[PDB]
Amino acid sequence: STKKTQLQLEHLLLDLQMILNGINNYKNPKLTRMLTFKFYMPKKATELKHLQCLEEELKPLEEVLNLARPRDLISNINVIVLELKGSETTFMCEYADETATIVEFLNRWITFCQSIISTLT
Amino acid sequence: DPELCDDDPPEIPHATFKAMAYKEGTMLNCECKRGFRRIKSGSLYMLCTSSWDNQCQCTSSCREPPPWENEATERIYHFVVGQMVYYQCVQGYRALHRGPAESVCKMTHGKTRWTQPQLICTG
Repeated sequence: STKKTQLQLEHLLLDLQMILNGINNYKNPKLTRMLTFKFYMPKKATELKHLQCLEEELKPLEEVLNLARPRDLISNINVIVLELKGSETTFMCEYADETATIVEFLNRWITFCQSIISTLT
Repeated sequence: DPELCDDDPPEIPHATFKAMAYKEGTMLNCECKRGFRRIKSGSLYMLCTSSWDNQCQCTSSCREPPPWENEATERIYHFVVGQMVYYQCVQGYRALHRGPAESVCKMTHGKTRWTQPQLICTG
């Protein structure tokens, strides 16, 4: 069902959005610190199958959050992702030849989610 | 529970800084050399807990912990309040002024800040 997938994608994007907005603000002194970690994302993420690269970077995401309940949020996130692309490696994420900060990483995926939701029309 | 310092130690032109030992909680970015990314789904940093915790690992496209296929720029560290680094001019430069040349990340009223070293290295 198109609506199931849309819902899941919305829930997923809102959790990511919660983290991004939650750490990327002037009331967080750890930011600079968090921006030194190199995150990996797809160069051109567009198919739901690409959610494999987000999945492969979740423990790293949970790790940066420790500098900011993460353990529960990431768990929720991870399940939704599996629900959106299964348990098989759906893509060979040797990733972009380029890296990213959590701000970019999250910007990519939040945009990915918002886009696919509209595309599902 | 150690607190991370919001900033890097003061930067002194032509000077480098070194910690003599690392405190419970300093983190070391698992950075890689050019043409090498970190192992898929791999840890982001090592953590001092006494010894280091995680293991860095770079594939291809506490005491000073031992190398791995590291980064040729340095190691990006994250210190905790109470930590001190020591400054010394690099080669080709001498201490013009030698006010305190070490820094401690202190947490005065809320925020953390490093003590300002007073070291000056002229050509």
